[PDB]
Amino acid sequence: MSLFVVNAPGHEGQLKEQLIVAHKRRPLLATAWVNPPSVLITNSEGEVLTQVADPPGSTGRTHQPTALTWHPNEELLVIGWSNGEMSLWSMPSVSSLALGEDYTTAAARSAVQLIAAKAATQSSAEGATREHASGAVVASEWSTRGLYLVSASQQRHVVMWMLEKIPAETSVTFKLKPLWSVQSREPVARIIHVPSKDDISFLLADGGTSVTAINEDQQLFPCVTQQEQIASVLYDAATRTLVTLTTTSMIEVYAVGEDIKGTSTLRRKLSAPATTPTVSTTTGERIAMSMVWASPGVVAFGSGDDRLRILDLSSGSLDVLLLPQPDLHVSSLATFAAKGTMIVGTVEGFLVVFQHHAAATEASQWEAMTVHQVGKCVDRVVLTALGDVALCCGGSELQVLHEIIRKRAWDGVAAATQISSDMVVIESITGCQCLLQNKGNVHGVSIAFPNIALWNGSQIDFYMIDEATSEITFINFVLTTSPAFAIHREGLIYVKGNRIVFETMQLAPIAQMTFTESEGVPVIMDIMNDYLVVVSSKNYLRLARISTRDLQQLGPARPLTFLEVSVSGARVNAQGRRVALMSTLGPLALPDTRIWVYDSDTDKMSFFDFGSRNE
Amino acid sequence: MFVYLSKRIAMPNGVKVTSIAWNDGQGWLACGGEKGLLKVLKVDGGPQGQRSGGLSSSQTLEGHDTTVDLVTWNQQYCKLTSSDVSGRIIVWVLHKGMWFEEMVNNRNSSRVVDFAWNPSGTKIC
Repeated sequence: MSLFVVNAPGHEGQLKEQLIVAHKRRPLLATAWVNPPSVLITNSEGEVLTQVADPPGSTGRTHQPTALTWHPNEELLVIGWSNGEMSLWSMPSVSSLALGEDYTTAAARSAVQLIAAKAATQSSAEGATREHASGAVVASEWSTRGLYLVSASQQRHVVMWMLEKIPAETSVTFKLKPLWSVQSREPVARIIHVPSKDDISFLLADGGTSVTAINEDQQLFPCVTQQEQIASVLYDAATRTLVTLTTTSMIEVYAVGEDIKGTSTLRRKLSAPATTPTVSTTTGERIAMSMVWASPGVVAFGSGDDRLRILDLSSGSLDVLLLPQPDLHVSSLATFAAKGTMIVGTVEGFLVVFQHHAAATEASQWEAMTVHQVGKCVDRVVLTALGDVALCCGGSELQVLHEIIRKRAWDGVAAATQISSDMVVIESITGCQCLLQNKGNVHGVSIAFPNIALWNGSQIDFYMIDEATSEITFINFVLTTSPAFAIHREGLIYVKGNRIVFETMQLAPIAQMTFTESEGVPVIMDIMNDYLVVVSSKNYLRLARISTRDLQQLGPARPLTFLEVSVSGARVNAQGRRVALMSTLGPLALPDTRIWVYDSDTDKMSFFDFGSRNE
Repeated sequence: MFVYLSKRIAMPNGVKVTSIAWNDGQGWLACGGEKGLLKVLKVDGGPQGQRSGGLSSSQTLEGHDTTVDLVTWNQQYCKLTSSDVSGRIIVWVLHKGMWFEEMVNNRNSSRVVDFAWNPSGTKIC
């Protein structure tokens, strides 16, 4: 199957569960921590990029960030603090640095985004404190095209901000300037935007009975009217639907047209019994209501119970899809539209991942793929652009879970299996079963017994097992970043830059000829017996035979014929002739239901699909 | 002829506007405001920017101190002329979407009242 690798950027500050945000297209993530009050901006893998505090001028008043929002297409964050100051964090773009044009692999982009985040900047909007009148920015929101901003405070002050992009002589800066200063009836909680299909019009919800929109006419007018308190409002821009679940858990779906007026279509009484309610006394607060957009046309909500309640707006049907077990208190929910996957977080410490069947009964369309027991109570769940899921655990704790397949290998003597982020069980047919722990997380496993190399992204460490004493000790590391590495009795074969380096255990070079950009950077490699297969980033296939001295390339580089269909894994048979290929679909690394076989003798590529078997 | 409101655009900071001039050559609209505020928008007058009122470009300009009061255009060479209450007259030249200052004048004795281009666009009063 597959598992998450858990990266926790360590900080003892008290994280606010309500203030973790993710850029919707760029793979970044911002978090706000209290004691000390600061903002950690990390990448999508939980690796810290930068730490942000109050801009200089503070006389010891390290203010507390209260709202963070992303730019919908730029790498730009805006932070509303506790004093009403509106800061703006901007990293310089890579193309502004005018460096080399080889920066197209993921690792180089990660490194340059790291150094650019270290070279980022913070700016202050002029007069923003006065417009909020020294009031904490309780909400902010960008437009769909992201040139209008709206900031709402606890003094009911709502301010619209125009975005000005100023191309400097050597860079690009940004400014946010106030337009209006209006007042609401209450401190507004959630601000949503509506597109026309640019147009400036924002809905506002203070958590009361009525939601107030504002448009370019500078008028604050209600759209839907309810006699009971509302908590969360779900907006669907494609259908412009506005779904409100009342504090008494009543369905109110409003179709909203161009008039910004909601018309109810389905509203049926739901009998939730009040016999010995489970009032949240462990947290001392009202149970948080949770609903998100599960699928186009279908909305899910968990009521904090052991059940998950789905609602089909197309047919008006509301049903329940249960978890595999009873006794699961759902706390927070999220859904990835790219993969059609819902993420269910439980107070007990479980994440349940539901997958669209097309990604009988309609409720059978969702099905739970993986149950990951984190062992800690989750506060908030936020997905990223790539699919990595961030969790808030225990208030002050944050984790970032990245979904990978379990690395494992079988040389012929012993099998290595990955069981955690950094725990690897190595087990031979002689009973030599032992567990090993790494400094960093496991990203690649290769075995040629008793030598066993593990790659942790930034470097590979190859460990030696003295089975006479059964002692394992680190010796030396190879600082490379490619996913292509494979160990052998002859030596270790990895990728440094464009070069595919073959060395011994003491790193004595064996084969060294420099590759070109046309040949490209190999990404995938497989070693077995005396045969090797290399797959580059451009579908190029290079078979090879490893010997005591050289790497005899059995023929030239070959392409293969299959959004786009990439290559993620390859295994060659013991004759060094047939190669099994694992394909993926789309840039989202979606799994593919067919597998490929390349025969070099006839140079054919046959295939077999598993979607016929529903597999 | 029928006149109907189609769009309202609020300039930054809520400063009262005092001088508006539109260029025939490419649709460069100019706006002046108190405390040395000068703004230039580019609205597409074609059918793409007709039904939607497409505000293609924006650019804030600086160089004035008092309230900008006198703004005029020149369509043939697409030049701008601006003034203020202080008496600073600035001519602006387009270059790659950037309005460069070309000349700054001030009589320092009297308030400039109005501009006047010849229809050929070669003389300014």
